[PDB]
Amino acid sequence: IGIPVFIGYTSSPVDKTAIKLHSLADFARSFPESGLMYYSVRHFFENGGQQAYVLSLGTEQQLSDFSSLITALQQAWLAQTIAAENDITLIITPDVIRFDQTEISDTQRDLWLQLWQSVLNLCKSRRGIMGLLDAPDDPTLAAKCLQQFSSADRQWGVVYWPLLKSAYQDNTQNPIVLSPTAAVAAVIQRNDNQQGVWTAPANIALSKVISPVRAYIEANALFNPDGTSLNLVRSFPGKGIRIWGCRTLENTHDSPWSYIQTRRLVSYIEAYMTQLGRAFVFEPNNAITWMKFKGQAHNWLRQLWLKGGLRGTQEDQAFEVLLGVDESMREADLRAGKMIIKIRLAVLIP
Amino acid sequence: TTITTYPGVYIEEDASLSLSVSSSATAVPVFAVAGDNPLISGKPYIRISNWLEYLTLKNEQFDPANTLDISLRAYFINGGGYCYLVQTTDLEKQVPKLDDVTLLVAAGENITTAVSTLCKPGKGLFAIFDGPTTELKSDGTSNSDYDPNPFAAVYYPWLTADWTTTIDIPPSAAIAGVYCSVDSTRGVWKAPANVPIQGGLQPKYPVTDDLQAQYNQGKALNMIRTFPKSGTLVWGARTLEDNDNWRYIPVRRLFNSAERDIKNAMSFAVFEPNSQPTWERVRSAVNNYLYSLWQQGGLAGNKPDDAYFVQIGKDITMTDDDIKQGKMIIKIGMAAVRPAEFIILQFT
Amino acid sequence: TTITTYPGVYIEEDASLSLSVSSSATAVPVFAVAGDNPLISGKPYIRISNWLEYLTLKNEQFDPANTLDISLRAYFINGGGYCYLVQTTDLEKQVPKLDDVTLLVAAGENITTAVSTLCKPGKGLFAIFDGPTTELKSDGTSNSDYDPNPFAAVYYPWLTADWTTTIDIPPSAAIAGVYCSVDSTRGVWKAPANVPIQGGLQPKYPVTDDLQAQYNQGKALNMIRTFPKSGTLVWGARTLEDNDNWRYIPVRRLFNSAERDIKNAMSFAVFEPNSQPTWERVRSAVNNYLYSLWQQGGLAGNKPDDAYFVQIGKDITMTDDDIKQGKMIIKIGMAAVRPAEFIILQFT
Amino acid sequence: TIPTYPGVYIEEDASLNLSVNQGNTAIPVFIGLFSPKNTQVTRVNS
Amino acid sequence: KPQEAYFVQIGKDVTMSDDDIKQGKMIVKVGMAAVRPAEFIILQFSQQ
Amino acid sequence: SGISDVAERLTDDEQGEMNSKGINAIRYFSHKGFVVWGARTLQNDDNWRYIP
Repeated sequence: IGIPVFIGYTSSPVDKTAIKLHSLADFARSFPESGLMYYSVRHFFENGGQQAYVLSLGTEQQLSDFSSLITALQQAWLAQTIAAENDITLIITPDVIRFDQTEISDTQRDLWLQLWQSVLNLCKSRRGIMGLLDAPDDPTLAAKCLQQFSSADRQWGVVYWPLLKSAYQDNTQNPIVLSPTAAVAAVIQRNDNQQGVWTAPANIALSKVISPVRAYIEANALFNPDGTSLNLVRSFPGKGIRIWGCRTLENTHDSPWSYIQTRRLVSYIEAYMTQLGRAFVFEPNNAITWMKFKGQAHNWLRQLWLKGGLRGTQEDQAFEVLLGVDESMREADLRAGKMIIKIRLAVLIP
Repeated sequence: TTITTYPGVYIEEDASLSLSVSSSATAVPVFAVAGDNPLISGKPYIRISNWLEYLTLKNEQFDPANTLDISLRAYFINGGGYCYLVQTTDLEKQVPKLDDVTLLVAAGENITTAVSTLCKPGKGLFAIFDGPTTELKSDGTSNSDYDPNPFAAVYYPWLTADWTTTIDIPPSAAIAGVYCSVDSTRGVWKAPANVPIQGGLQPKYPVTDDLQAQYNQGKALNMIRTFPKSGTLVWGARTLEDNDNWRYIPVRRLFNSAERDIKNAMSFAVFEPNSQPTWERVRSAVNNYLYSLWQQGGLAGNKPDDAYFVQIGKDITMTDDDIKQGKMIIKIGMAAVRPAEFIILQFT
Repeated sequence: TTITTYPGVYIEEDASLSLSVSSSATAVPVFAVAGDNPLISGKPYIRISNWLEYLTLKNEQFDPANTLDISLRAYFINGGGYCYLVQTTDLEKQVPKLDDVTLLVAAGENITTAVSTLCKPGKGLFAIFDGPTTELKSDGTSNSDYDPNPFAAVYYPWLTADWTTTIDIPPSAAIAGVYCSVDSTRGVWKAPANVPIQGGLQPKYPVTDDLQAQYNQGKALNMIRTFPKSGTLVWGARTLEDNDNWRYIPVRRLFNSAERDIKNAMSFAVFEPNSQPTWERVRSAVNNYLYSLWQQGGLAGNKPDDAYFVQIGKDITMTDDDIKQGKMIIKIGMAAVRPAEFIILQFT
Repeated sequence: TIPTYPGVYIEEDASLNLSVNQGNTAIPVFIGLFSPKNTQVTRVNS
Repeated sequence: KPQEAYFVQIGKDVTMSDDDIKQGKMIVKVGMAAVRPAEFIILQFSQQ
Repeated sequence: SGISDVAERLTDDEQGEMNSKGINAIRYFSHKGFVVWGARTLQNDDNWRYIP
């Protein structure tokens, strides 16, 4: 399941390694209260979040500027830590709120793109890691950034907009503005447990949110049918705060990665197959091994199909596994010592 | 081709291209703005998504004396979407820079030079003109000023409303809104005629049945007329070219959308290998798009092979020297459906 | 011939010549510019790829009183591509130095001397002249000044437009644009006549049906006329030579492009061995190119051997003494398609 | 056309298609002493 | 079919001769028809 | 990937001039971003014309 990690500056300095948190008591046991990322951590737990990680670049007081934050995110030790720590799946950086939106010039537009690229670089340490991104406050700059972003890692990026305000208050009576990334991350954990990974985390109610920091009408231009669209957090009349949108940063309309559930579902299937494949690393490459591998994979996929995870009326259209001296390799491949398994899948559409 | 170099488990993901055609928006207009207008001065273009948004960009109340305001509210009251504002002298530069632009709207000023240098085959643009402001001359020679361009249409007469005081609304502003409403409801192949004007607008002059019959040939003028039982309707859907290929607006606009859609889809298969597997994928993608059009009724024919054909191959469309020179050639035929402009009833 | 000198594996690649004919652009013009023009002064030539670029090269706004501006804007409004500006006195020097040039345009000044020394058989060039500026005299002798060159054509009369104030556009400027549009759409073999003038231009003097009939023989004048139902059209596609070989512009221009394309291809086999294997490849390359022209409709014939033939061999085109002197001789025949200038209908 | 840059090119079939359509065969012209209201051959519909 | 995509030739009388074998030469002929990219896409639309 | 901008923007007309000479261009397209537009070597014969 998706285990998010929080990256930001923390009032209490700690080492360069992450920590394991299962409840707010453990968070308090390690960290002092009051702070932007602590409030979001509370928001994540209060929405139904079970467990998450926290990583600190430095102390809360050493915030300098946008370029300093990006440069700090580019340090090598962060990539190694998340790569080493296996069960991390989602990456959250709520500290981008602390910086004002002074102007809409090219200087600000480029910085937002590099933050997205730097996060996506951290997501490439291991396969299957999602990055949750933020957008500039006004729709004009966000639309400009969406169209002008150029990267080959658009598949792994999900962006949410606008910022959110919650009932939490500081010593002064001002509503705390929080990024919606913390809220959805709790929803994904709830969706993964109650409904599974293959269920889209959209059309679902949030909790303890007063109102979006901006309105609905101004967000019409951000969504786009073909590609480079956003995901909207939108209030509803008589239905509460809702999450409206489940699309990633993928551009091409034909790609199966255009939805967050499909890309995560494939990665979830990929992780299990890698785990199963490790038991066959040096097995004899003959018919007995092929039948054993085919049987286990077929049974697990059939189990997933009966939960509605795969699009199909019979088994054949749902999935197909090929493994043998033919239809998957040749005799020259056996002497090379490599085994080739081909798996075909049919994902759902929301 | 993964290089196996250490013992372990390797992961592959299919990267072969998946090709399909997606329908775009076929009603995005561009309005011409005079030079002296302060809103457009000092900027390349302005994108307006709502009538209230235009007022937000402005700082005054609604003005019935300026052509820009009445044209914009006439366009929005008839339905539509976002539109661009470009200076007349800058049309030749900004229009090619905007790939989403589909329609060019005169909006009450001379844009003849811009149309001739922009609306050309393969460009995907279409133009809407404004008819003469005076009485329609009886003998039918009030068409000489217009150039017989098959990518343009002229509408007559200018419209007036209750809020209008001394300047009449150019017809092209309202007609552009009608194009989007018809396209969204019935489709691009549907004729943008025999439909009401939603703004409660009235033509400045009445047009008799025989007078329209005089101007419905050659460089025709599509007419906005009032009918006793149907109110105000748009009558006539002819272009400025009278040949059988491009006599009607829907036929010309349908090809514009089909070319634009396939061209955008084909840009994802430019540097792909030029062999049989690629030809199978491009043929399937185009066949599905044309099959969808025939299902909706945009193409005429009892069976799909009577409505369209797609040819591509090593000996069908290109030769051996073409492949060695990096050319892939696709031939596409289409049988567009045409409006039933005249209905003839004969009894025995 | 690898020399085997050490035990091992030797790698070579086949280096026998591969020959193919590629189609080159057939509508690149060169414009003549008066000596006093400041833009051309001090430079050998200027290459302009767009109308906006020409204004960028200039520093003033559009001037309707200078012949260069009106000629260039009329050329681009009719379609076309990049063009070169050369001084009239430097045409004999700069033109042979540019191998991409196809058309020589007078652009409203005397360039007769340049044509007589440049447009010669095998050079691949063609010229467009300007007709007399006065009334076409009735007796038919207002043509003595022109030299009967089969590589030139004359167009009458000069054109006028709304933006023109006191100087009329030379016809050759607009016609040069028509050549590019026709070549791109139909092909170099199709007559650049019976096609509209896209710029909204008007002929300065009307030409009656009888008057054209007087000047359509010998050193013919191609006439631009206005028709009641089709607007302004280009009427006439005759050169200045009235023999059956080169009477029509398309026949002369098709051979000009065919020679240029084959000549460029044969530059890859200048010093190749003069034996049977080379003759096989040259004949195959030329046969494929000519077969492509016949398929597109550029050559007339029921079967390929009725449309063209290629001969090269030891006893077919060259002798033993020809080979020993380093001569390879290829004879090429072509049946060009001619226009249907007169259509005669007989009823019974 | 002659490709010059990589990309997608669009060609439209400009070859002629022919169709002969019947026209009016009964429009007369009247020559005589008439008194027009405004001061050439004039068309009259009814 | 494979005959149109590639071909390999090696043999006593098809690729070498008696003298080459006596001199220690072994000649192999390999031919491949590589696939070229589609640098230009040309769409021809007609009203058929 | 991971880029800010190209040194000089190019048009279709300009690239067509270069593509004949064998210079591969880096173009920017709004729908796609920065892409590589060109796969030709420095030799312009039928055999060795394309990089693949």
